[PDB]
Parts: sequence; C-alpha cells; structure tokens
Amino acid sequence: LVQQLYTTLCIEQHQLNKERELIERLEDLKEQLAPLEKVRIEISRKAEKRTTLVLWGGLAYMATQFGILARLTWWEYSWDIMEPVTYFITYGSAMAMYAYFVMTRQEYVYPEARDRQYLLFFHKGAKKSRFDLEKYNQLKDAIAQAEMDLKRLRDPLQVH
Amino acid sequence: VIVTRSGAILPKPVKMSFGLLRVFSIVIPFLYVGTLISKNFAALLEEHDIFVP
Amino acid sequence: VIVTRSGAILPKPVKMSFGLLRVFSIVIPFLYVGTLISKNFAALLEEHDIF
Amino acid sequence: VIVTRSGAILPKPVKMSFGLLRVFSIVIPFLYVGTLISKNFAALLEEHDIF
Amino acid sequence: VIVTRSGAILPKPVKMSFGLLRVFSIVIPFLYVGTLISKNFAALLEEHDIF
Amino acid sequence: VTVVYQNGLPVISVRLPSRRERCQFTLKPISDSVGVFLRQLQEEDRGIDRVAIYSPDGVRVAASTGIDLLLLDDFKLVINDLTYHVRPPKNAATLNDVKTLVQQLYTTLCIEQHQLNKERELIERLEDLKEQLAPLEKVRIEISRKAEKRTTLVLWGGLAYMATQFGILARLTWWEYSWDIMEPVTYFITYGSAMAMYAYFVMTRQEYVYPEARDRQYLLFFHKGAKKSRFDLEKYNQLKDAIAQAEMDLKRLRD
Amino acid sequence: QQLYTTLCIEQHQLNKERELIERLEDLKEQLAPLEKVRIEISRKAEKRTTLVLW
Amino acid sequence: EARDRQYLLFFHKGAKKSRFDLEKYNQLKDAIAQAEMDLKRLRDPLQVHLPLRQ
Amino acid sequence: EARDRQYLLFFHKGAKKSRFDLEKYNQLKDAIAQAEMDLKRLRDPLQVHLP
Amino acid sequence: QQLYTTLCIEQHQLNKERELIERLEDLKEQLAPLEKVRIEISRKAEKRTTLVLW
Repeated sequence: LVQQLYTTLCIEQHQLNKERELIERLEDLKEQLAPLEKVRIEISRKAEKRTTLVLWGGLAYMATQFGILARLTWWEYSWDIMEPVTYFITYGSAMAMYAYFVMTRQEYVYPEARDRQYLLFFHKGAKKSRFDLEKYNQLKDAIAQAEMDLKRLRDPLQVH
Repeated sequence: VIVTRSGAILPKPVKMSFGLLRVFSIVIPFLYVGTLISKNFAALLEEHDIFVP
Repeated sequence: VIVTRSGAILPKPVKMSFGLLRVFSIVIPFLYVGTLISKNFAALLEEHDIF
Repeated sequence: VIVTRSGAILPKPVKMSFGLLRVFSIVIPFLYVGTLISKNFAALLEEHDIF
Repeated sequence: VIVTRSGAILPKPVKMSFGLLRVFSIVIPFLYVGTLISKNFAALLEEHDIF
Repeated sequence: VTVVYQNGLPVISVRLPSRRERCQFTLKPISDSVGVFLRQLQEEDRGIDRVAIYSPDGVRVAASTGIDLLLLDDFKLVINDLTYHVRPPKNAATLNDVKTLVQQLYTTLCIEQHQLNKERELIERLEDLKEQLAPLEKVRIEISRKAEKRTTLVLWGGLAYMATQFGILARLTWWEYSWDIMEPVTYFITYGSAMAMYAYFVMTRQEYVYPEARDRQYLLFFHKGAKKSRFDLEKYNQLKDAIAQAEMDLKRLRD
Repeated sequence: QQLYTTLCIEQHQLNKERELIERLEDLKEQLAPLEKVRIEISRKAEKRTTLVLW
Repeated sequence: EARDRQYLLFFHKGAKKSRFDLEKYNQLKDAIAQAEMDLKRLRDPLQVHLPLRQ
Repeated sequence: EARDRQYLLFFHKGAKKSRFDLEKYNQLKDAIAQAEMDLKRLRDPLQVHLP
Repeated sequence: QQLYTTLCIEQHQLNKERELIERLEDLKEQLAPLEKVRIEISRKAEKRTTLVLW
C-alpha cells in the first residue's frame, strides 16, 4: 500500500522539491551576505593593520628599553648604578603585567592580548565605518545552521 | 579565537570605565605609602640597635 | 598535535615571509635609538643638573 | 569559570584542611635544617679550600 | 585530566629509555666545552684586548 | 500601551483611566489566559466597566483564549472608555505535512535493507581506500621519521646550548672574570631571551611554549622534508579523511 | 515498531513540544524570585572579591 | 583562574551566611537548560522535518 | 599537569604491583559509560521507545 | 496498529530495555571487584604523589 501510496503521491518529486527549497533558501542567505561581507573583510584588514602595528610597536619598546640600559650600564654609568633600576623595571613589568589582568580580567598572554586588541581595534574600528556588525554575526549563524541541515539531509545513509 | 566556529565575530570586550586612570591613581597612593613606611621604618632602626646603616 | 583526529597531517604552517628580516630590521634601529638616547640624555642630564 | 554552562553556580571549591598549618609544618622545620646544613657546611669548608 | 570522561584510567605515560642519562650525558660534555670555548677566548683577549 | 515578551515573558505596562499608573503586566505565554489576566487587571484598580479585548474587527475575543494567540496578532484592548491599539512583536495539519509522513514510512521500509547494502559497500570503499593508501602511508612513515630525527636532534641542540651557555658563564665569572663585571652581561642575556622569545611570537602568532614550538617546527621539518622527496601530502591526507569519514559512518551504523 | 514509531511521533513531538514550552516557562518564572536574592549575593561577593583583586 | 576560586568562596560563604539556598537554585537552573536544550532538539523534526539527533 | 604525569606513573607501577588487570577495568569501564549512554539514549523523552 | 498489538510490541520494547538494564547491572557487578582494588591503589599511588608533592 505505502508503495502504491508512494508513487501515487509524486512523493519523490515532493522530496526533491523539499530539499530544492532549502538549498535555494541557503542561496538567499548567501546573497544578503555578499554586500556586507566585503565591508567587514575590509574592516578586518584595517583592524588587522592597526593590530599588527602594536605588535611591532610593542617590540620596538622592548628593543629600545634594552638599547637604553645597554649604554647607560656599560659605558656611561656603572652596572652597580643601573642594576637597582633594572630590577625595578622587571618588577615594573610584573606589576603592569598584573595591572592588565585587573583591567582586562583575562591573563596577559601574547596571543590572547593580540586577540583582545585586534578585537577592540575592530568594534571601535568598525562602528566608525558603521557596517552593522549585528547583521553579520546573526546572519552567519543562520547560514551555518541552515547549511548544516542540508548535510543532515543529504546524509548518504539516510535515504533521501 | 577572534571569531567563533560559525564564522560570526566575538562581541566587544569590556574595559572598566576608564580603568587606566583609575588603577594609575590606586598604585600611586599605595606607592607613596611605600616611600613613607620605608623612610619611617629605616629611621625606626636608628633609635634601636638592630640595624645601624 | 601534528595530526588531525582523523589522521590528516596538518597543513604547513605559515612562516611570515622574511619576517625574520623584519624583526632583524626593527630590533637594530630602535636599539640604536636607545643607544644614542642613553648617553646623550644622561649627558644632557649631568651638565645642566645633578649627576 | 564562575558558573557552569547551565548557568548553575559551581560547587564550593575544596580548601585543604589546616592549609596554612599543613604547609608551615614542612617549610618552617625545613628552613632551619636548610639553615644548619649550610653553617655545618661552611665549618666543613672552613678548612683548606677556596674561602 | 587523569581519567577519561567515561571514568576510565589513562594509559601509562611514556618515559624515554634511560633518557635521564641521555640528557645528563649531553649537558655535561657541553657544559665542559662552554668552559673550553671561554678559556681560549679568555686568552685571545690578551692577544689584542681587554683585561 | 506597550508589549514586551523579549525577557522571556510578555509584560504589558498599561495606563489606567484617571491614573498616571502605567502599571506593568507580566504574564506567561500559554499557562495564562486573557481571563485571569483581566482578573489580574481589574483587581488592582477600577477600570472595570470594560475589561474587554476586541480583535481588530471589534470582535470580542474569547474570555479564555490563549495569551500567546492573543499577542500573536494586533488587537484593541479596551478599558471603561478608551482603547490601546497594541501591535505586539512577532499548526493545522495539512496535505503538505502528510506527504512527509508517507516518506518517513517509505524510508522505514527501505532503510531496513538499504543499510545492509551500504555496509557491505562501505567496507569495500573503505577496503579499496586502505589498499589505495598503504603505499602512501609507507613513505609517509619514513619522511615523518626523517623529520622526527631532524627535529628530535634540535631539542638536544636546543638543550646543549643551554649547557654551553651555563658553561661559558662559569669560566667568565669564577675562574677568569669577576661577578661584578659579568652580572650585567648575563642580565641582557635573560632580557635577550625574554625579548627574542617574544619576537618569535610576532613571527608566527603562535606563543612560544615548548610543546607547541616543537611541533610548529616538526611540521616545517616534515613538509619541507616531504615536499623535497616528491611524496604527495594532499592526496595522502585526502585519503586519510575519507578512510576516517568512511570509518565513522560504519561505526555510526551499529543499529 | 519502527513503522508505528513514525505514525505516533509527529503527534507526540508537538504534544511534548507545547508541554516543555510551559514547564520551562513555569521553571523560569519560579526562578525570578530566587535569582534576585542570589544576584545580590554575587554583587556582594563580587564587590568583596573585586576588593582583594585591587 | 585564582580570582574565580576566590570568588566562589566569597559567594558560598556569602550565601551560606545569608541563609539563601543554593542547592535548589542550580538544580532549578539545571532543569531549565536541560529542558531548554531539548527545545533546541525539537527544532529539527518540527521546523525542518529532519530526523531528531540525540 | 606535571603532577598528574607523575601520578599515573605511580599508578601503573602500583597497578603492576597489586597485579590487578588495568586494561580490564579500563575496558569494562568503557562499556558502562557506553551501555548506560545507550539506555539514556533509549529512554529519550522525545522519541517513543518506552510508553 | 493491529500489527503493533497483534504481537505485543510494547511488551517486547519494555523487554528490550529491561534486557539493557541487566546488562548494565551485569557489568556494574564485575566492576565492584575491580573497583575496590583500584580504589585502593588510586589511594596508595596517590598517597605517594602527595608526598613527593610536599
């Protein structure tokens, strides 16, 4: 019966039509994304240049603070004059490297710091361009989930 | 871990109300107690005999 | 962690193109700034005021 | 990690009984044995050595 | 971290074959050359240099 | 007046007659109904004459319809005299739904045998790939070892360094030189590392930690080692996905 | 069984669905008083613990 | 991390002092999410008519 | 971590000492957290397997 | 519907589940011996790692 019911109800046609609707709806979600995609993927680049600068700019500090205490120590003063500073600078760091934990509330670790920075150079660095991030993240959730259904549908083990 | 796995962008992190100019004015007072309770304590070993210099 | 849970070998990770020569070209000059600013500051310090 | 994924509040973290005391019982009586085996060593090195 | 999520116990973590010697016999002979490289260096400096 | 079911529950702050009391009205979506909602309304004030709720057509809605079904659409709540046009914010069985059911039946007749075919097919595709992969894997084993040795003889070459430094700063502190003319140059070392260690992080965005920074050099020692020997890597791992992709399925087919 | 499992489920879902959507609501409502006396303990313990962090 | 473990102590010592229950609060908060997550499971067979995952 | 990698090495050593098969307990413990999960997956309060 | 009750399916489903319980209660039995001797060692081998820790 169900087989007679099967063929007599153009079910496979409906079955295809079912998925065919979904894959189309996915394209719609893709279409809404393409315009607001480029403005973000640019803002990322801009917010990346500004955060790949701080990294370099951070190094230059830790390469001149060594350059300062070099000449001072060796041939402008005595090491026994500079030393009681260059312990403080160390402790000065291990104070800020804790102050950062008070402000940020996540431990200062070079990647996660670079993460939080590039993140902050983005939000601030995007609102100035005013590209409505709220559309992006929300939409990127659906297009992910919506697509994931198509996989869940076309599963080679479930007959569809 | 800037972006989530879906492809969305993580939210804006939260600084704490110009905290830089707040912490910077909580270290210094508790730093000035340092240059205070040090001088005070150093002289406090002059009137006694534990440490001469 | 060299292998995926599947068994695939991870892609050849990115080596910043000539980044070795990037850092090698920023740790030198800013040091030379720290060099020239070391002496020529304490100099301009001990002359006008205390040692 | 204050609250778990369900929003529930994590259990009370398990402090150790007599924590400050269970540790002083081993650092304090060892600072001193770490003290004497130096003094007894200097007086073991006081003889022909490099001072 | 010591037990799997299923409650099972983790496998025997690996100890390399007598590796304590493998490192102990690779620190000393290179701790010893650090001496030697300095000594000949500490002499080269009186050929044309400091102290 | 207002309508807010965004905090999880509808809340309806409404202005009562002869009152500035824009009093809130929280209410569940389904476990409550316009009946006790209006009971909750008329008890706290004297807007009693018309405790009524008119559908947009003026049709007086039921006294026990579903709260959600009410706020599912516009309507005209009314009091003794005045109305508050509320535009709130945004199931019958059908032939279209019935077809899905006939499918779930048909697939329940076919999936009985279809799996037994997929299984006795999956094994072979698995088996065919396993033999398709064995030569690739064989060379992969060696090149990895050619990278294994090349990197496991950098770790020692990383360690013995830390000896030949601790060996070059002994002689320059006790035997020959002072400790007052050495302490400086052995501090810049510690500050050379703690800055070059950092500069490595700029170079790879992969924080310098011994486990990671070993592997991120193991891979480099593998690809460069493999890319030279002409042994493919893409097609190899490509198979490794399928030979796992085809695997998880058969594992998933233990029903 | 698997056959009949199809005829009964699609109805059983909606019945179950429109059942959870209220006991969830029931719980979440029952929570509203209990969380406030909690959310003060936090803003008390938090203030007490954002003290030591300073 | 060490902040949060300290926070927890200030919390429980703050709650246990304030006599406010906690063993029910989380159990409630559990029953919500557990029930809530099931709603997310029913999204597949209802809105999408796709087999339920488990 | 380093505590644990020591801890297990105390375990597998002692497990060999008191001689009781670890893999058995390891194996057996797996099926429990699998058979049970299978049951929790069978009483699924959304499917219909137990009326 | 007839096939569902002509051969008491829900009597067999509940059997299948009941067969699962005993299997769980079969393993959970075999665990009880192995558990003790492991609870012992995982105490002893832990009593050492807290010593070396100290």
